[PDB]
Amino acid sequence: DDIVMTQSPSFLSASVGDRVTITCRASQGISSYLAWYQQKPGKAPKLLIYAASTLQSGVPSRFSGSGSGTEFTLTISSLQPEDFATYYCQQLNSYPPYTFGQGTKLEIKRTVAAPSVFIFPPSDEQLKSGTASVVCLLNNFYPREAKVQWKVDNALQSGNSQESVTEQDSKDSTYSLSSTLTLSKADYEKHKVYACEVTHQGLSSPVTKSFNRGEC
Amino acid sequence: NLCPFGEVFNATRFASVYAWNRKRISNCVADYSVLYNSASFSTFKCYGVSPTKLNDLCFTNVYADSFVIRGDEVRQIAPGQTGKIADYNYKLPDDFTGCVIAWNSNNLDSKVGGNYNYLYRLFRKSNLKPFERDISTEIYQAGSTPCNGVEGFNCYFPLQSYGFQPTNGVGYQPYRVVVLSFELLAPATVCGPK
Amino acid sequence: DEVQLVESGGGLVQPGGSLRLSCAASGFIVSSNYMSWVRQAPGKGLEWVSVIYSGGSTYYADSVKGRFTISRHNSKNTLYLQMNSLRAEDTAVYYCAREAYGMDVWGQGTTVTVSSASTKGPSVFPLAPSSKSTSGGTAALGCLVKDYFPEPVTVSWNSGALTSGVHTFPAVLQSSGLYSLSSVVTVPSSSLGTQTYICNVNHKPSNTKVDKRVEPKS
Ligand SMILES: *[C@@H]1O[C@H](CO)[C@@H](O)[C@H](O)[C@H]1NC(C)=O
Repeated sequence: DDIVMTQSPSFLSASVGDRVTITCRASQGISSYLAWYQQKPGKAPKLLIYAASTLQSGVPSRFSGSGSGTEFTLTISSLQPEDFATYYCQQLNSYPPYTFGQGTKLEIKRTVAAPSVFIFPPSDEQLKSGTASVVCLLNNFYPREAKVQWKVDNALQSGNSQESVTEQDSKDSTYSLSSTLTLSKADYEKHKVYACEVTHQGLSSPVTKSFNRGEC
Repeated sequence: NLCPFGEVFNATRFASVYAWNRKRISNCVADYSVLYNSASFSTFKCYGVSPTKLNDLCFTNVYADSFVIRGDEVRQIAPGQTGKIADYNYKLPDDFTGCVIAWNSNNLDSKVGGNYNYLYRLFRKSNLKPFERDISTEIYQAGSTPCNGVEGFNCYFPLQSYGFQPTNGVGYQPYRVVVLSFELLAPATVCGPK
Repeated sequence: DEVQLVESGGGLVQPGGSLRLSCAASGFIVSSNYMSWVRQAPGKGLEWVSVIYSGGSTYYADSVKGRFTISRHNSKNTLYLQMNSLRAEDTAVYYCAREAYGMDVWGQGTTVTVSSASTKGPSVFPLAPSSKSTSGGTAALGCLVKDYFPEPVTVSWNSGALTSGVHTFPAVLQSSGLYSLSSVVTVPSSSLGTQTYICNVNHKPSNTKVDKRVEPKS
């Protein structure tokens, strides 16, 4: 059976100055056959560590690798602003070759902030086209974990929405999220109450924003 | 006068694959069925000749090559294979007539904290010819600048250690390998019983 | 010479089509090194694709076997990836890299998009601000930029004069094969009657530019 590289956690928040640890677990023993990479959005990965613990030339000494066998760790001893990025481990001389971990995204910690929630009906112009897109906006929240539940006449919708999340805001470190529920015009006109219910650590109870088709 | 296979199979120390050992076997009687019937071998593959029916043959010389590699690489010890071992360490010819024998040696060749005595050649400009043995330790020049014996950027020590540890997965564990090559040119020197 | 890998050849291809990527190297000798292609689909991790050894052996990820061929030209010090029978899931940024002790030198990446869709400019619909100032004082409005191909679109507000409070979201790929994106801004509710809000959408692949005024309804 192929060796699997599992990285944890998938998302990690920390503060400048913190000591940070990222873990990579191999499904079987692989000795010190491991490399670590850093990657920032829109840029190529950069090699940090090889042979599990050897620091790559030119990489700052606050990065260190450790481990042997099945558990490997990348440690940043005192985090710097330029260190927020995604990190990947890579199994060396593996069969199949060059297996990567799925990555750990290191983000900026801040205090919890509840989203402001907004719902948008489809425009009359779009409805003329035969399709209805309903949009739910979750604005300026933290942390990134949030759940949007679409409801149509109180039936929970699954399979007809897509969502997208911004990167952390450069000034306040929050996220925003937009979810789109897509229905045909004929389907949209078969129901009255359109609602998005948001659950988030910053809300003591889920928040629902709704409208009735036809401003009703 | 029986052939000294015990010297090869039961040797206390085995070679690194880049520096693979060759033993010439001649002027003796070989009973190959004792090897094929052993249950101790995880690989016993013959080429040109059949595994059984081996004791009815005669040859001018038998060679026994031996070395350690990891389990994931034993498949490279066969005609027509590619990889770091077949390309840069130990190469069988396409027309190989012989047998490849291998067995797990984790209990002998792994060590807690890693056994780093076993090496393989990682950098080489061209593939080995069949039965070629390269023992050079010259720094490998990966760019246009000469290395002048100093490791660094584009300047790599050509051998790498396996670093076998007993907790390795089976594909990373050491395997001892014996390659028997059957040569006939001259009177036959190595024959089966009777 | 400076150490660098410079890739080229990415573009848009239909499913079943072919494309050749190139990777011109400086500061080391391609034919003396382990050279690899590694790709990254949108929003996903790294995936190794193919390698060529100095001695000439080549290997391929199971997901591209039989379709991709890696090669090199020694005199041009250039690595290549020939991609045949392309599929939508081959859509990714493709990087070349040199492996010594880990992959220490990487190219800048070249983008490959595999899709049946044809070039199409977006329809731009308003996300109109609600008729009720729901207790905060902040109102949200926006533009939905729907059904375009290929990426990217750019959105500004009021010709770039409005930047505070704007969020333009990553596009999603719909099952139709077309992209859709939303851009929102939050403003004081007292501004809805005094300030005009226009989203300026530019889609250079179709030479389409749309300005949509977004106002409260009825
Ligand atoms: C190696 O030693 C074992 C144990 O004495 C013996 O049974 C076996 O035949 C030996 N192998 C060879 C090739 O002589």
